[PDB]
Amino acid sequence: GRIVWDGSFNNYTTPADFDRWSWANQVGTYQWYIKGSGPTSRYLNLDPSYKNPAITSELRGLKVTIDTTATWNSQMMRTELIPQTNANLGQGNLFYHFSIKRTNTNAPDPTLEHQVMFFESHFTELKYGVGSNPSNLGWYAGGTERWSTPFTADTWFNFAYDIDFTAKTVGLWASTNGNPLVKVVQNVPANTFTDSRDFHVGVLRIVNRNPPEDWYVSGVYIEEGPITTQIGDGAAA
Repeated sequence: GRIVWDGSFNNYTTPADFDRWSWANQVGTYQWYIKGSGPTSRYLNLDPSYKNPAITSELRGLKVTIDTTATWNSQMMRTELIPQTNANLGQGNLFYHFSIKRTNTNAPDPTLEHQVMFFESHFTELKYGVGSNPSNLGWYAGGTERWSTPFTADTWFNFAYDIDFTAKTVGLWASTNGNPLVKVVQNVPANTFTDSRDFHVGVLRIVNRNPPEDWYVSGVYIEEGPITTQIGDGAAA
């Protein structure tokens, strides 16, 4: 359905593009303040190879990097953007889309806990490096893992959070690469409150140390229903 907020990176061509935003000048589509003291290019980079190639409407993807200097409100490793919008991202039934992957370079550490693509309250999020299968990418809702999959290098993992803000439930749509989203977890109860500036597009890791981690993110947006299941122009399916 209609796109409520568009996290396309098409207008974000270099790291400095994220620096245009400030609390006094809330331009563009992303808030950029949850970060270390380093230059933005230490944490956020943009490139055509950083996207899910099946997402044909996008020129590039985002490499999110955490290192030992990525420290904002604590020693935890954090590199996170937040949607910038005047819209209500927390009423009705909305679908929070994104695609994520890792490579073999600066591979996330499966021995350490990560929270990724999370709301402030963690009512839904992805984690890595935790639980029974720490090398799995798990999706959580209401504090409980509902789904997980081996976090295979170079595989593009497509997701949508199917959030019913009225009934206060969240389900999960998922697929890989160019395949269309299928609903893999039916909606489960959670405290779905969002203030519409508290969804964290990025990565938190609790334990701080070298070496760095790269996560890749593309095709980020939030739409009304009915869900768009097709990835890109559908050609890679």
